[PDB]
Amino acid sequence: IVGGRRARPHAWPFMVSLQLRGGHFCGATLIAPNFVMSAAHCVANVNVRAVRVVLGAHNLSRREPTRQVFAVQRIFENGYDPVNLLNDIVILQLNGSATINANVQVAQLPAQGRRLGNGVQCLAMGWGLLGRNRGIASVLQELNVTVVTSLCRRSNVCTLVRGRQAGVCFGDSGSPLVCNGLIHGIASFVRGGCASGLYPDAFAPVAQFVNWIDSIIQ
Ligand SMILES: *[C@@H]1O[C@H](CO[C@@H]2O[C@@H](C)[C@@H](O)[C@@H](O)[C@@H]2O)[C@@H](O[C@@H]2O[C@H](CO)[C@@H](O)[C@H](O)[C@H]2NC(C)=O)[C@H](O)[C@H]1NC(C)=O
Repeated sequence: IVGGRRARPHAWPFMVSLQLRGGHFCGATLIAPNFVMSAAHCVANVNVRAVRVVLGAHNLSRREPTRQVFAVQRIFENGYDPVNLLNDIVILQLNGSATINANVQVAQLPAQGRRLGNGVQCLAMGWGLLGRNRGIASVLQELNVTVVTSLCRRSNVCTLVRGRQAGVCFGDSGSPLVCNGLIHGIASFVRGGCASGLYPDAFAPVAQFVNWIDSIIQ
């Protein structure tokens, strides 16, 4: 997240950090006790058994007894196309079920086919780079964004921060876009580099996949 702010500790208890070699590299969302939802490009070419799924985190730079750490046991995709970044969504089956407490909870999702209009106020978040060569974020970041259709495909939900250069950046892939309490997006791609002020950020449109998601998780 470039141009955002620290989230309050555990303000988004569904927020998930995907990790390799002990380092964060993608976000995800908890959609059931034993399932997380991320971008398909995040796990396309990784050792799935080497990934660790970290729930309940806030400062990746510390030790937090609030964390619950899981492995991945099975992958579910839905026609992902890496050339054009279509259907950029995956479901991760965990090696167990999380404990729902203050700092770990299941997110709410929209109805199948729901499509957001221009100007809807949303919130992006993640542990990705802060921009300006400040490096990767330590504490979870959040950013106020607006839904836009200009320079966006109908196969995405895109967002933009009007008037300044801010947006998602490297490491935010897979993170949720929250609009009115529901998860409508999964971070998929930027254009013109991060925080360009020229192109909106593009999210996989969760609403288009809710029937498929249910069929995985009940
Ligand atoms: C679910 O997975 C977690 C993650 O640990 C990794 O994946 C496991 C399959 C196993 O290979 C671990 O050793 C891997 O590091 C498991 O958490 C680990 O559990 C062991 C034994 O209790 C413990 O010594 C490690 O410190 C734990 N690692 C972390 C990062 O917490 C967990 O036990 C698995 N649960 C089930 C039911 O399989």
